[PDB]
Amino acid sequence: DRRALRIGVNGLPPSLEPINGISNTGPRIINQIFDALIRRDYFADGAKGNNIKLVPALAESFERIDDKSIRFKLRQGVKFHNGAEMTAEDVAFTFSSERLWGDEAIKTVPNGRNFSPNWDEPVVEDKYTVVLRTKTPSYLIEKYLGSWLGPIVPKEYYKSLGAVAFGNKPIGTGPYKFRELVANDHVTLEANDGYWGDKPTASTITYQVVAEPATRVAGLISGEYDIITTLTPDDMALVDGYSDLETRGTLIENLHMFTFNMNQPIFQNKTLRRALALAVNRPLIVEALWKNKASIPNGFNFPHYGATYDPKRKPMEFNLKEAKRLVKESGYDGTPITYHTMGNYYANAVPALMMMIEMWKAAGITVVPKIFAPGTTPKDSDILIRNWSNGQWLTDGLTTMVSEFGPGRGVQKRWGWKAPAEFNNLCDQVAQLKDGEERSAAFNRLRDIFEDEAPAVLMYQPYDVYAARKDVQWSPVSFETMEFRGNLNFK
Ligand SMILES: O=P(O)(O[C@@H]1[C@@H](O)[C@H](O)[C@@H](CO)O[C@H]1O)O[C@@H]1[C@@H](O)[C@H](O)[C@@H](CO)O[C@@H]1O
Ligand code: NA
Ligand code: NA
Repeated sequence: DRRALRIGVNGLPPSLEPINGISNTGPRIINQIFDALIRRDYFADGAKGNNIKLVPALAESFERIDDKSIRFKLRQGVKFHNGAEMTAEDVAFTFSSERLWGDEAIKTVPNGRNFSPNWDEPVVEDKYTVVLRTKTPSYLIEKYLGSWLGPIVPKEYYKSLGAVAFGNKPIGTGPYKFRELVANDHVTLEANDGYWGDKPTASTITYQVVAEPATRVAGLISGEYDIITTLTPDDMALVDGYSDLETRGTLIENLHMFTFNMNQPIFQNKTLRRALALAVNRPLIVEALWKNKASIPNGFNFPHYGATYDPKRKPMEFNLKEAKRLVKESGYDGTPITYHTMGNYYANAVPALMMMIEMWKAAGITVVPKIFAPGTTPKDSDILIRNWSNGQWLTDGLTTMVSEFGPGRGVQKRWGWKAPAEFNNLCDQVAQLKDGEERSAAFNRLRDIFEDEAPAVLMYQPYDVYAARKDVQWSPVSFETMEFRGNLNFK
């Protein structure tokens, strides 16, 4: 009797294992299959889906012991989708050296250590009591455990499969259970009638890949999808022209960017990276494609960071003439530089690129698009410029300047950014320092090096736009996920 929900999506994640699926496409699926110890109550106090309040979820109760540990008292009688009782053994395994942050774990869960704080091994005190802690002071543990790092996995089942096989047949405690997946096509979930919280309101949820937004909007209009993702503010005119459809959007805690393969000779030094950055007139892109709804950050700095947000920081300058000078100095010889984009996987990716191509022409640089189809992974050696995004997944400046751009992490190790020694020393400091002036001072210097080095160019915080049938009552949240608990009803 419950209605079946059909969501037209931009893509599917590479895995449904909670960490390996961290992407713009994963959380919207992963958040239904799993629960964390702590959950973000996005709509608390009438908030329009952007409240940061963290509430009990698989942890019935929790108390901070000191500056580096929290005791969690677990909800009793919670079952995983395979009938198994969720216990402290499962929570300890989820945040253990074996599964997440140990040397052997990061070979199969590659960002398990990169994204984690300085964990120490969890302590199981009893069946429903577990202490989670860091070796060094950290007032961010609650924030990590309520983020996309937090989903609790079943110990026996996950171990008997391994992270990647688990990622294709996930088992969690969440309100929807995995039914099936067809690679690069769809994922279907079904109501978990054993759920401990709000009873699921959809019989099934199907995430159907419709890579082209043009076809996705047409599918919504023709009655094929109840909700569609990854639209732009300019899609309002077509969608809202229909009385039974509407767009629903919000500013999300994500950053659209372009970055470089710094192993490539032309981008080994900061000179052309900075030239590409200074040639971009971001207010003009935000006015032309985002209806002035996207936000331009003032450095690698967001109000979401709270105590480590710097409101007085000046934004990076649009400086066409200086970009011209930097191009000439760099030795650039007019060779075409490619910019790889998987179509409009990122909302406004292709129109923003075309506007930046004209801005780059004005600076004396030839950039050409290299639009690749879904399921056609280009090799790193073929990449010069590429687009990317970073979810700003903690209310703290550590994510993602440190979690992505820090020492030993992907931008330096895979994409070859030669960060100054000073940057890597300060990344290590902000992880071990408690909230304060020294931590803020270190983030100020890290942001100055980041702006000077330009390993990536921050475009804007997107205004994420969805569209839906007016009979589907659901509000977007300020993050790259979809929340349906207490937020999905039909009629
Ligand atoms: O959707 P994305 O912008 O990037 C995804 C990537 O995560 C995924 O593995 C890949 C193949 O499926 O497709 C995209 O490049 O996700 C980023 C993620 O890469 C990053 O780790 C995270 C935190 O910075 O932010 C996401 O927004
Ligand atoms: Na060249
Ligand atoms: Na949402």
